[PDB]
Amino acid sequence: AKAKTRSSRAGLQFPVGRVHRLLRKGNYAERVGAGAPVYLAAVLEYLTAEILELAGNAARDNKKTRIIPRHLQLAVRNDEELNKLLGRVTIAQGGVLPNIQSVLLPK
Amino acid sequence: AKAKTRSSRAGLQFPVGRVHRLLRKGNYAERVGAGAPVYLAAVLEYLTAEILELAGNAARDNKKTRIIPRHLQLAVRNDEELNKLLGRVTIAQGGVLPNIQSVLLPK
Amino acid sequence: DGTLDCISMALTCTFNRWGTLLAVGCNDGRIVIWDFLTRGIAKIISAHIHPVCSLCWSRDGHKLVSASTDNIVSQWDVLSGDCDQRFRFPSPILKVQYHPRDQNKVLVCPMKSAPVMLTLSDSKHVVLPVDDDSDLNVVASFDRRGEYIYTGNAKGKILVLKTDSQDLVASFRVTTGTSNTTAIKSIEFARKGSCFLINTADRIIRVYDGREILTCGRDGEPEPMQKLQDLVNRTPWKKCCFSGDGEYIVAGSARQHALYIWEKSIGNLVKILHGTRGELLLDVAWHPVRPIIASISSGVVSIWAQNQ
Amino acid sequence: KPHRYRPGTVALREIRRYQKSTELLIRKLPFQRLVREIAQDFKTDLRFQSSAVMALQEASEAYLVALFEDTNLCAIHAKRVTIMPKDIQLARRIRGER
Amino acid sequence: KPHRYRPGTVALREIRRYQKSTELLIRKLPFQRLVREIAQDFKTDLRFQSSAVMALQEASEAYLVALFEDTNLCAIHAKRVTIMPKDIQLARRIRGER
Amino acid sequence: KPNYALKFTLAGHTKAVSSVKFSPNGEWLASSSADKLIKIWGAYDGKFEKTISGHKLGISDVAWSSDSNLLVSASDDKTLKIWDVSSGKCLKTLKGHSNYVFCCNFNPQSNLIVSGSFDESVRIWDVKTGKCLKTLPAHSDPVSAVHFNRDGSLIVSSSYDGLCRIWDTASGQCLKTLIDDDNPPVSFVKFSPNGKYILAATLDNTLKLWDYSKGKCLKTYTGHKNEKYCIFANFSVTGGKWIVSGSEDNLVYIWNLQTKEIVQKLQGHTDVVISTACHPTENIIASAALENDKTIKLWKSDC
Amino acid sequence: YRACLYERVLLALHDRAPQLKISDDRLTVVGEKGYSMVRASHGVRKGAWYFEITVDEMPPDTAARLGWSQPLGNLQAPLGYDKFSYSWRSKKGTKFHQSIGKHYSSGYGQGDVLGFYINLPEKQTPHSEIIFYKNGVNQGVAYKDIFEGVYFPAISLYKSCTVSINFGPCFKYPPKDLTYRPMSDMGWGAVVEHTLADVLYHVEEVDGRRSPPWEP
Amino acid sequence: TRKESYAIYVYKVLKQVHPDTGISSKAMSIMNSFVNDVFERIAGEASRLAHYNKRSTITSREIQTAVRLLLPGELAKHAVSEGTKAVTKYTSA
Amino acid sequence: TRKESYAIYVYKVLKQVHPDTGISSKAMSIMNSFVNDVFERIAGEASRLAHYNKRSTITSREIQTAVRLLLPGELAKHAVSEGTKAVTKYTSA
Amino acid sequence: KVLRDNIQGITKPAIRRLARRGGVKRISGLIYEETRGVLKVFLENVIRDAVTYTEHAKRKTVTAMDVVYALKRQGRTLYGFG
Amino acid sequence: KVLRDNIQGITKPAIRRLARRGGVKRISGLIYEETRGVLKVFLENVIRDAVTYTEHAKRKTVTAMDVVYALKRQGRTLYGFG
Amino acid sequence: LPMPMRFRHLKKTSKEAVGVYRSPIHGRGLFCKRNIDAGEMVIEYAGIVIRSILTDKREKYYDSKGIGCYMFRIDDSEVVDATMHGNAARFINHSCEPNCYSRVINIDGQKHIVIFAMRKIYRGEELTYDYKFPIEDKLPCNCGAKKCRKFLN
DNA sequence: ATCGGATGTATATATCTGACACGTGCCTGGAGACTAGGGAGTAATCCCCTTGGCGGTTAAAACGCGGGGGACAGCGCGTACGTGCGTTTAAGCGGTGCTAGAGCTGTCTACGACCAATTGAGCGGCCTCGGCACCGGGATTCTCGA
DNA sequence: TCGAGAATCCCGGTGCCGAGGCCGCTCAATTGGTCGTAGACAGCTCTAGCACCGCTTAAACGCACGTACGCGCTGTCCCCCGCGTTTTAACCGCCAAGGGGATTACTCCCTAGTCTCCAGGCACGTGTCAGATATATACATCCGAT
Repeated sequence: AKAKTRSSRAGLQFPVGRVHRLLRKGNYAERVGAGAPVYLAAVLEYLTAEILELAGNAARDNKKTRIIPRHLQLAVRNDEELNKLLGRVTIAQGGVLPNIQSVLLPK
Repeated sequence: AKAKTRSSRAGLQFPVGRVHRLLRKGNYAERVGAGAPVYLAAVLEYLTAEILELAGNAARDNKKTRIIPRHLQLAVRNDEELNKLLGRVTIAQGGVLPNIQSVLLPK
Repeated sequence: DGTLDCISMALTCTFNRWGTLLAVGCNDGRIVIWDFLTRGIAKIISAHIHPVCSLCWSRDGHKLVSASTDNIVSQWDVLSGDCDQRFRFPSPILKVQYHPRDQNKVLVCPMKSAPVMLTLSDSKHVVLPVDDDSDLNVVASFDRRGEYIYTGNAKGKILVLKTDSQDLVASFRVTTGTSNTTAIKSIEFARKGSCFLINTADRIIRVYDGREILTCGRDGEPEPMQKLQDLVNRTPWKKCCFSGDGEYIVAGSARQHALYIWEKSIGNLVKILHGTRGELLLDVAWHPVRPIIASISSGVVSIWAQNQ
Repeated sequence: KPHRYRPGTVALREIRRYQKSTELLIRKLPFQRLVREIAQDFKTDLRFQSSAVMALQEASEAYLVALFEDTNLCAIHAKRVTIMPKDIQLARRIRGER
Repeated sequence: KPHRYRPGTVALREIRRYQKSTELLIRKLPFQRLVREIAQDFKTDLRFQSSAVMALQEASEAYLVALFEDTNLCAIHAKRVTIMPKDIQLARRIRGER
Repeated sequence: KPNYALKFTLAGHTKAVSSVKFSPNGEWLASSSADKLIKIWGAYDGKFEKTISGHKLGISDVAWSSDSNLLVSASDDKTLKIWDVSSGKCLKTLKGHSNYVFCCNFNPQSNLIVSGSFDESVRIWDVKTGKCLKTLPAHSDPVSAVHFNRDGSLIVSSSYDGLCRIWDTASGQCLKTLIDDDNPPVSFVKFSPNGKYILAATLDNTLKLWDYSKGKCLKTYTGHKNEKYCIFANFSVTGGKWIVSGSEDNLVYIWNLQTKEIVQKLQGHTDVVISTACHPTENIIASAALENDKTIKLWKSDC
Repeated sequence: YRACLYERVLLALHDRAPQLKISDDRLTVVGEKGYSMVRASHGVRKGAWYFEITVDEMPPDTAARLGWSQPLGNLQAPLGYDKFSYSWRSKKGTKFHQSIGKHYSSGYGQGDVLGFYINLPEKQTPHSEIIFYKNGVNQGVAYKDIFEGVYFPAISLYKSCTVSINFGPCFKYPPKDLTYRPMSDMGWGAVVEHTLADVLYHVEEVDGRRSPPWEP
Repeated sequence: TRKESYAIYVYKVLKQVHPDTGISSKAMSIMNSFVNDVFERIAGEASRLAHYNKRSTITSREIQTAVRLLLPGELAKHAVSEGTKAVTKYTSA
Repeated sequence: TRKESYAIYVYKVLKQVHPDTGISSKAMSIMNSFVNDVFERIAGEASRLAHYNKRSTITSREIQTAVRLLLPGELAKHAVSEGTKAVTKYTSA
Repeated sequence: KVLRDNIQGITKPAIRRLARRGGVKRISGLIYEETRGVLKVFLENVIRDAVTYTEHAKRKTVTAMDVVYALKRQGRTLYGFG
Repeated sequence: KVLRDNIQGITKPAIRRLARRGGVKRISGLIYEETRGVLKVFLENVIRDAVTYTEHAKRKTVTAMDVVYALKRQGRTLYGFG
Repeated sequence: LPMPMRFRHLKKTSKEAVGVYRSPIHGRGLFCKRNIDAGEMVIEYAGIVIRSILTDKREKYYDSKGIGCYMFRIDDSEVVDATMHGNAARFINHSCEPNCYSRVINIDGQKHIVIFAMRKIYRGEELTYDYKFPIEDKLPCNCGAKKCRKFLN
């Protein structure tokens, strides 16, 4: 009996075994549903895809292959729903997305 | 088979057995420290004492036997430590403590 | 608060034992001994062609030790003005100091070399020890009675020797708070009691009681009686001195030509005196038995009294 | 001759009595209708507890008086006794509500 | 004749390059000494990770630029380009920091 | 008790003598009078040393220097005059008192002068430049006597208005004002040798020793007669502790210092014994009488 | 303003000697050496009025004196040493004035609650008099000859005397006269009068002054 | 359906502090909700810490530490004392 | 010490979306911390709602509901659809 | 029974009453509707999240404990409702 | 080794650098020390709470994960440190 | 500004704000050396604070000594007697048109009689206030004012 | 700055009551007693990060130094907002009545729990090399006086 | 306003180490039984919600109107920006000691889990007074004339 990872049968990239391990070790319920780690890991993969895509957009806009935290912070403050999700979150080497106020301009 | 509850064994009021069952059903840790319910319930006893005491202070300050939630709001807004404890907390029928800004007064 | 037009090129001054006369050095290298009561010059001595940067009275007041910028030290009788003795060294002299209880002896702090204690009777000299052997800048001073010698290096190390044997009777290094040393700018003592002060490169004056250093022993952690500074401007101190009694301390802000006055016990700032914003503050001294303070700035002396 | 109190004075006393009072200052039924209108947007024909909607209105009004409060404060920093929409907007901005 | 840019202009470019840059703007050692000074208040002779203190300073500076940001915004609502302490205080007030 | 006997009688002032003072070394006796003349005499033999003139009007007071080298002369010409006692040279002439100068005294360090005048203002003077450094509306009546404390920190002043006022020297601050329940015209005042007490004569045949720290009269001395003239009082210390003074009855009164009782009455003067001086070292007392006597008498006792 | 640090009209602390101690538990007054004098807050200028003194301690070497005194009364003197003070010595009832003692009086008791009646008109002041009572019982007239000038009730202490002044609404044996006024009444009368004095002096700020038909 | 609460206990401690002062049911349920909230606060915090310690057991030391984290200054101090008292009183059982 | 992370799966899904891109290890750690954050968020919310439902079993319905509670609009919609498709795929075998 | 426009059912007198409670003296008109919007936006979240709870609750009526856990999750917790 | 007064070790140039990063043109002096205070106050919490963690950690050195969980509990979470 | 703070400022600036010179009013008097604004503290009439009952005993005392009485009524209970101990305020002449006015202030429980400026007083001006002396039976006034009562009393 | 009048507000009173304190019978969670395992605690070991110091540099901080720029104070006006009084209006009481849906019990069953046997996906560790960071230099563009 | 000058952008070239790729080397993931049980679901209540409708009225909307703060503009001061210089200590690189952090291996104290019994808690009735409410009253305070 060959052993394949459950994420393969889920066709995903993040290790659902490690997921369910953290789940049981997380003291959330007496017994975790079978497909619940699968579902949440799928959500995780999707959102990671979104954020990494935004980051790659920013970096290539800046003509950069290696993506520095600044790109990610900029994308964060560029996605309104993601920002809402993460506005309460602080970002190392984030800096501030360029924001210029009106009355600040000269004449 | 002499009976004596752990609250009496601590000479306190909050139900050590009940809160122990509660934390057990709360799924936070596999095993528990038997004295942790005692300790926490004692802390609750203390803080409850202070807050109800300030509440009653406002109450008889208003000739009020039965304490009103407005007394509670005033109490929690007066004490710095308790206010800090419950800053982002809201209270039903709370209202706002008396506060008029300086420039609000006409000269 | 009162200046003197009759003297020019004021560079360094020194009160006599009773605060009756003031010997001020001039750029021409002359001693102008000016009197407080008659409010006039009492004597003019052709000391050096080189300006005088260090001046000290004798206990009897009949002798004054002077140091030229030509590395020329000379003793002069105040009545006659003759050069009683004259010596010269390498590493130009930073300071001279009569021994308070033996005017025959005088300590000398040179620029690059260790301070040496000479006698006038015999032209001998005793080189005082140096802890780190590489300070090249150590200020030194007798205590109030001349029983011990306090030497502070550019590396915050403080040695207390006995004046006769030069033996290390106490030691400790002052700190910049965190872990660092600071250049000991100067060591001053009180003419009354045992409290003394240290001016350091951190612009922070540290007041101690020498008995506490003596009981602290060698290589100890003696805390200061007081810590004094301009927390507002963070100003260096070109020259500081106690009061005559020893309960008031003054510092000269040459950065802005001002004078800060704190207490000893509490340490709170008594007051501030503001001089000419264009004057560069150079020298500071207190009347030993009066609330009178002499200041030398841009070659001009000013007097600051305090009335009832 | 008819008397009229100087401006604000009546409103000042209103402030005083409102900090004195503690009950709600919103009519129940309009608030409830608004809540149900909002509800049908996400799903239609949903029922509610009177306790639930009382909680909604109380918590709302609390947030609202807090907003009015700190916007008053900001307007103090704006050196005005009149309120400006920008005050509310920037308050939410500092409140992370933007 | 000597040239001097008009006020703010140089500071404006500084703003531009700082929004351009991302690294820290605080000298490491002073911040670290401050942290250890604060630490000895609660308990003396406690050690730290360089990573830990780097996190401290980064997170601080983040909170600090956020405070500067929304206080700038408030000062816009204050119709001034100069900052006033009351702006910061009331900002914390809206930030629930009072 | 003293046994002062007349040893030398001195005279020569053409007018009423106003003051006689022993030199601090006890070598000379300076006698001032209204004749615009001062007379230095030998303090042990009654030998007339010399006469120093130069003042334009009558002289109301003269005071020695501490080193026995200078003499300040306060004259009715509204002027002081500082003289070298050895050369008799008018080293300085102090102008600025608007009326008759009546008293004058050096500081304990001899470098400063206090002066009282009819102008009812006390002037404070330099010695080496002779410059008036301070001027105080001290009293509401012409000043009678001014004097320094032991060190020169305090200046006591008396005047005809009956006030005895202690003033700060460095500031002119009116430190104290001694009152004795009445307004007795105080014609003389001076500090105690220890600077702890003050002897003041009032023009009612009464002398009063006050404590300075207490501000109250400690002792009183009567039996003499003094109601119009500036009769001087001195502390006899070279022998027993006594209080010596003149009197309008031609007597030279000597009371015990502590018991306040008269310990001697030197008679032989024919006019009011106007001025008195006690020797600093010996038991010698110079008593000078007024114009109906014009004589100064040396008295020597054995204790 | 002349605001007085007093809940009721009491013995004014502004007019006591430095050797005069008070206990506000009974507002009693006591001393240590010799005699001294204290006075009340109020002062009579016209009409008839009445107060009391309650004695709480009278050892043999303890003799208080109680009466009235006009200003010019040196508060170190024993309340009757001058001609402006008229008191009673609390050893035997003896009227003391000009330091002169007169036995035209009754006898005093150690625990006497003594009533003090005094009537000044609106060179003796016409029809003015002083009457002394022992617990309301008439001890008799003390002084008919009363000089001009305002008077105030005063207490003199000898070595460690304990006595206290007391007003009318808490009295023990009060006269039922409708004209006499307690201590508190004249007290607030004088307080209001001095309030108006401040008013009028600050007015004298504005040009002009004007007062009604003089009689009152 | 039995619904547990602490109105009994809050009333007990009320009397223990104020036998005279009464209580309203509204404020009663307020107290109950509040204590539930703060108990969940301390529970989550202590569990988080122990997870950091990776210790599957939750003991009193965790409670002390986490309430110290929770309470503003002196409260905690006071608090911990009685807590200690409690366990002492219970360890002395 | 065996420490577990997800940066390998980060690189995987990156290549899945951007094959020609590199990352800063710093950014990888940031993203992994973000993963942990969202995971604890969703887990806590699910446990809390199950507690409200008194459920001791956290299943995919809880997952979807809690995501909807957390994610906004089309984010939530797409995430729900994706989790649904994935659990369908896994349940298909 | 399709509802609408109850937002303006919020009376300007009600708004100014709340403002006076907040200690406000002078107010402009432009606020109220703006205010209303915010109000809406604010509640815009909670009810949804609340019914989201009710979503998982599989129930047709909405309860207080829903908004309790919402305000909790919204960091604006409230007391007095279990 | 007792430390002190490193708060003023924060240079005004550093403060204005941070301000320019925040996009600020004109600044007053009164801010900086005030600023500093806030800074202190801010960190005043975290370190303590952090060492509180270290308190329960029973360790002498302080780690990043401490401040991580603090800022988390302080609702100011940060990434990039495990 | 606080009456204590204002009083500290007044006692700090009094020595350099005013002077005493020969006066055309009479003898010597107080002149302004630096422009004084209206209502601001000009000078304290500092002296010996005594009770009222002790006034006469002092006055007669001075009457026995021929020394003039320098006393100002603080109130019905206190008086600042500056006869023997005072300050420069003993040289403030009177004018029927005063640019100054006396007021009693309470600092830390003690009363101070401060002459404030009725108007903006400029440098060189002689300082005068209303003594408000009651009408006697006569001191002629030479204040120079056109409204001068010809008599203080 | 005051007084008079208007008005609004704190008080005492009376009674009504419905929450509310109080007591019950009955239930089950808590206590009490007993068993196991194994998380926790202790200890010896290793490592190794940290904390300490030392010397040279300069970019950075301190400090000074005009000086234009705006903070601010004041000053006119006017429009927008309190207010008190009108008006009309839904809000609230309340009470009715239906049931849809919570809300409860009773199954039974699929479903992880769990353990055991198996291992390859993944992770620490080791090369490696190329975007990337730095640098120098040239060309571009903003800005401040015409 | 067209140049001078200055800060910047970009280009080529240099050298590097982190990003990455691959390699041993597991333990944690998978697989497969097996079991007790969470809840899925059905099937009942009942009640709280939902709507109906009427009656009263406090409340809401709008008006008119004074008015007064918002706003807009001017001139001043001072003061913070910009640049120049001087001083310094952060940094950086290296070294070194040890002290704590992490590890592993035992060891066992304590807690989970079980079973028993009951007693405190809880739903449920039950009088009953704290206070809600209304009213007349006495006090406080604004607003305008003086």
